[PDB]
Amino acid sequence: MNEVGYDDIGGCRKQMAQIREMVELPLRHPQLFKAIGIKPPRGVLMYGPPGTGKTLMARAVANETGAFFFLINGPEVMSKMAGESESNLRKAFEEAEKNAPAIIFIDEIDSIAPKRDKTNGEVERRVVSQLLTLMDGMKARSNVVVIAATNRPNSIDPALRRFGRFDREVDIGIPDATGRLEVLRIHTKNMKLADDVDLEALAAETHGYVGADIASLCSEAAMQQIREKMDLIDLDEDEIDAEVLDSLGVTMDNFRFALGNSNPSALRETVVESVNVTWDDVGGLDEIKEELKETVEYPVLHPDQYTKFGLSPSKGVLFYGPPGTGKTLLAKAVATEVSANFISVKGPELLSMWYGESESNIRDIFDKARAAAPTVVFLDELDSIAKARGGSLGDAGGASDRVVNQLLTEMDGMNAKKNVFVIGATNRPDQIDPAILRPGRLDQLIYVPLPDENARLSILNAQLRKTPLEPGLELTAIAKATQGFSGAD
Amino acid sequence: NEVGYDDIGGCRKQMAQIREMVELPLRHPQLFKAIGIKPPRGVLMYGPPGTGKTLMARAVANETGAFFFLINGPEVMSKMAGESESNLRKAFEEAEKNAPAIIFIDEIDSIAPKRDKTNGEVERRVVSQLLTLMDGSNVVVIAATNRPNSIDPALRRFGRFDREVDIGIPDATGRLEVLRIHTKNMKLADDVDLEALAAETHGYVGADIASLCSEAAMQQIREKMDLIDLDEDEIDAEVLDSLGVTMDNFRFALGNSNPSALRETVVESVNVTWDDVGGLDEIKEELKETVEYPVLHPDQYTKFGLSPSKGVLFYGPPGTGKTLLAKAVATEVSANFISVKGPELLSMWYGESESNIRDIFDKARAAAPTVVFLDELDSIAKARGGSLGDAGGASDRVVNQLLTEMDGMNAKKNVFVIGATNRPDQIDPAILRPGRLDQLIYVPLPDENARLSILNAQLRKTPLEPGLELTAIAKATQGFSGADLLYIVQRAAKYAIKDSIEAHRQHEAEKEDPVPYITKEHFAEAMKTAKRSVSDAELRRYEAYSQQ
Amino acid sequence: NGPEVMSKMAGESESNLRKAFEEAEKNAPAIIFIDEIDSIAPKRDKTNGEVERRVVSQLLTLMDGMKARSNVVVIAATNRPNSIDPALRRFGRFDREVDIGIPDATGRLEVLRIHTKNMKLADDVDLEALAAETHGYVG
Amino acid sequence: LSMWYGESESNIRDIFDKARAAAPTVVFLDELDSIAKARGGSLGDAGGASDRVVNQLLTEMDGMNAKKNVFVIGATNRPDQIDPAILRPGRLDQLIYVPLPDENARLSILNAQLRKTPLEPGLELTAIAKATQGFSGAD
Amino acid sequence: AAAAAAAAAAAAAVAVAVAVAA
Ligand SMILES: [Mg+2]
Ligand SMILES: [Mg+2]
Ligand SMILES: [Mg+2]
Ligand SMILES: [Mg+2]
Repeated sequence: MNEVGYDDIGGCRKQMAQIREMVELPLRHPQLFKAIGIKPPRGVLMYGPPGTGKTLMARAVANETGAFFFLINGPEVMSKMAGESESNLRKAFEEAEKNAPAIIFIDEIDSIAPKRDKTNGEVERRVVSQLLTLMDGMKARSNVVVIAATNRPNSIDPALRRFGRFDREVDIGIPDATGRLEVLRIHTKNMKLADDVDLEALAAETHGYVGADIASLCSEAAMQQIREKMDLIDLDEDEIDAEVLDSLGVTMDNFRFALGNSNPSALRETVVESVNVTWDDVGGLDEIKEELKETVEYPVLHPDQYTKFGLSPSKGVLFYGPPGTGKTLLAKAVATEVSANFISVKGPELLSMWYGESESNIRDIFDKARAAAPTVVFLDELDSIAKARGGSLGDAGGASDRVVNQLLTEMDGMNAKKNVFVIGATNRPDQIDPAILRPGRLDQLIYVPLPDENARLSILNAQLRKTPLEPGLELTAIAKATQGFSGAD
Repeated sequence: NEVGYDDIGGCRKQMAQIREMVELPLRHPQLFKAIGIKPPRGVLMYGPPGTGKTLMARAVANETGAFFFLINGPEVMSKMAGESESNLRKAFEEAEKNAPAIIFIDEIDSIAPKRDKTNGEVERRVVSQLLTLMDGSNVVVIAATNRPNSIDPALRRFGRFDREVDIGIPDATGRLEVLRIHTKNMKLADDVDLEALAAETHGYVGADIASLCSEAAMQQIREKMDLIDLDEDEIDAEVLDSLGVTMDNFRFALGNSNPSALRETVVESVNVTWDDVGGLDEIKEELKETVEYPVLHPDQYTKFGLSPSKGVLFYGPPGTGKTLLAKAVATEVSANFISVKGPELLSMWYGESESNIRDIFDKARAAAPTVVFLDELDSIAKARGGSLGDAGGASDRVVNQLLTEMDGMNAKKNVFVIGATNRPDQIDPAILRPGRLDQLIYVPLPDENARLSILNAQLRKTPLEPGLELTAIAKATQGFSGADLLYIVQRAAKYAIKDSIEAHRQHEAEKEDPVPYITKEHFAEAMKTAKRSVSDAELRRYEAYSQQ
Repeated sequence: NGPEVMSKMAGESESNLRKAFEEAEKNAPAIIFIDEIDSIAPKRDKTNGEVERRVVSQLLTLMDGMKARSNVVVIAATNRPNSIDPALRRFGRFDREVDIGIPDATGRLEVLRIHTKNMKLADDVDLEALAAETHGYVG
Repeated sequence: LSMWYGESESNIRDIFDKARAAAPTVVFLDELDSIAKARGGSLGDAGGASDRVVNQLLTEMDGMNAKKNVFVIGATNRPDQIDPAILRPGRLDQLIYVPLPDENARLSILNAQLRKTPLEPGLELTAIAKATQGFSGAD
Repeated sequence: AAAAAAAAAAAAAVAVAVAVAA
């Protein structure tokens, strides 16, 4: 029962049907495939993000199907002696073919199958050619199908990506909200839950989580529940009372705690240090707060309405004004309050000494942003990397120009553009390139003016929210006396 | 049954040459001696993967009753010291001693690399061993490598592997022949025109046709899995005989599949139509006419005796539809498409960039016809002299690589390069000359009719209040761009959604489709915060560039 | 240890790792501590040699694959975590990243008490002032 | 040009050896503004790789005696970026300047380009030539 | 018996510098 079945994987149904077709239908109703002359595909390539569930699919196929199953780990085949690696591959294929109609699975094929043109070690190219011949050639394959798993399919020799060797490429990609709901229901089917738990809200609030991330979430929730009752009974190694062993009940509060700690594994490297700030910390500027919250919260909370009209949302904003008006404070508030992921980026952080690594860095950050969408990308001091394309003849070979071009193509180009919200903050809006301020890149140009009397009063009240004060103190005088002041002063 | 010679298609001259080389000097040795010649020692076969090499080898093995001896390249090695050379020697000895046999060496590049620039020692030994033995009758060897330039040039010489045969990608007639070959043992029902399917299938080579067929068949099999509620307990009887692949199956498979060569550069499908690109009517018409003629009826050009231009450059202010036109071309042109972003290819290492440029242009030429869209050329093809900064000379080197792979383009393979930049001042004057990007299309700011068409094209799929006069929005709007109109419609949509959410919350509060369409008041309120995207100085600069 | 596994011979680093994990699993519920993992787990895309790519792939397969593990725990230590293969920084392989950072004043006092338990001090020495005046000391 | 170390000069070396073998030959170097780049333009470089290529070319072009009678054809669009060391007479002496065609030259070019063109009999290109004055051959 | 040894030494990279024009 513990063995994973097809019912133990969710979030990807189309790919599941495709793999079930290829593995079962030629081995359950062969006459149907004998009717039309054409033979079925006999090679499939699974590719996708790291923790998406590829190996889980391989394990499910191995457990469910009654056919023979042979396993090949990637580097496992190679050996020290000169003519043993190819001998190992030949022996493996012979064992698979001779015994029965079977499924071979090659885990992490990217290690076995380099580009065969950029590689330089001879043994690698002979193992690749041996694989090419064994998988396809004279007396190609009788009744043996080959499954491969990889995380970077572009690092494979093109000869493997041709019909007859790897016919169809299935993409095990990031789930959707319904997918995350299904995964949550799968992983919480045996654990002990309290009645208050509501999985729907958890699936809605988890954004960009893929596969194993959900498992981590549930595990952490369980760990918190265990750390809620271990304080009650401890170091009783011989036995634990049945009153605490039973009636554990991981509460919904435990799930909230575990969700607050964790973040999408894709964004593990680019996590921002938690700087807690609330909406009550931002005094004044109520209308800008409303516009921002509406522009961020509507596409992520009301997708049905946008589809009903069939018009895409606006996905840009640029703050500009004198220093200290509250731009970075607004960004911090968005980072702490809004449910969507946050990518905090400094102005000149992305530049690098080498040739082309700046734009490579930009592509990687936007790749992470598009992976764990819906996401918010904050470009602090946008005037640092996005300057007017004056040529930069007296510069580092116009590296700034290429950076600006990379940004231009990344914010609007041949991309799906699902949900990426770019927030800009510059105190010199004249130096920004005119080709970024047009709609479709940064749609809303919001001016953050100098505070008025009631805004200075609101700011003063906001900044004293955690301080003991004199009962008779009237801040109205301080507001009345500061005319041109800003929040920082 | 075994693959007979009829099973191959799309290669007439090459197959006839192989037959002449392999059959006559083996079926009639006496006549060759009478004429006074001798058979060649070996024959090389090369070409892109999945073209028919291994097919040819098995067909030659079947047609001629001569003894056969297969030695796959990487199967000659051994762990024992020097037993690989002995194995190869015994292979040739058995092939000669048994009969006037025929030997086929598959993937020779695995055991025949350039002897120089190597590190091992057994590889050199086996290369020399095969070199001397096959350098020393009535037997011929066939080599079949997917990459021909990774061969020891000592083998590419008279007396040893002297006859090459370029097994290339098929043409339309050859591809139709392959389609007929594969579709022979299949139920095609009664409604199918393989001629159209081959005229529309552009870059596929050999096996890809088989993939197409298999996918179409699979779609048909999917249609009858549940629509009949097929019993998984045991096979149904009458439904099996009622299987016939329709045209929609083949069209569905064609819309999914892509050529194996372009498999790496597959671009995610982004839906655009030619009615979606409001305005710019003459530009779309001219682009369609210029791109469709070389592929639909080149005979007119051959009669004219002049080759068509294969380049075009869009330039104009930002937010006008350059990328939109390129995307629409990618969707509805009936040709391959390779999208590249400006600084996509550049790399820190020395030379790798130009390696990427050559690889992409090779892929473009291979899957001919193709349309490579180079967006934001101000990154890879900026002013050579203008780039005073010496980043190690990489920028000049990439520009020169692009020129050599763009100017060294023959009439064949019909590769069309589309450039699109918002700054026409930055492009090198060498590029903007006939032969590379002769035609220069300018996308101006929309006019009143163009603006109305753009608006109607943007909110076409949006329910709106019937008594709405888009002409009003167009009027009193002079310096706007398509992006600004998109911003206006998005603002109207946001106001409508806000009203919807408020009304729904109020309805739920009372309980415990208020707005089926956008009201005129939403549009009135959206226009309070609408501003021109481009200033007047940019227009001055573009007008100056046009007049120059 | 980190670079203890690398060998000049081709296809031997993975043999060493396989032997290590097999020994760890064959005996008992074990713990595997891999010190300085940054030297045998790079990004797999910035590297160019094949042996590092292959050893990383072997490690990834070992830590999470068919027949994954059975009551064995892997511990790792690193001075810079951002230079590690993302495929290793996920649940199942490295479930949680513990941040052992600079101690605060109380931590510094604790360390001082720990390190001065075997010395013969004078009666005039107090440690609270010492723990106060030391600010950026990493322990 | 190639990424690895040493291989680059070896490629220029074998091509010129092949040129020497099949004498007489005509080695056409198109776009010398990539090979003959201004010697040591700035300190910032890849790694003197352009300089090594130029030195390989200089040592391999100065060893051209009367025998083997080879002839190197250069062709550049921008003559300003050609190294003076290689344009020196006695190494590479002849400098032909190909100007834009004149009206008669333009008419000749047009007649040579319309040789295989079934033009209408009642058509003459002299008008186009007389009108098109600053039009280059590509135009 | 013989044996095959693997070796990967190094490559060549390109840097980018900034200049100042008087
Ligand atoms: Mg896995
Ligand atoms: Mg700030
Ligand atoms: Mg083959
Ligand atoms: Mg565009």
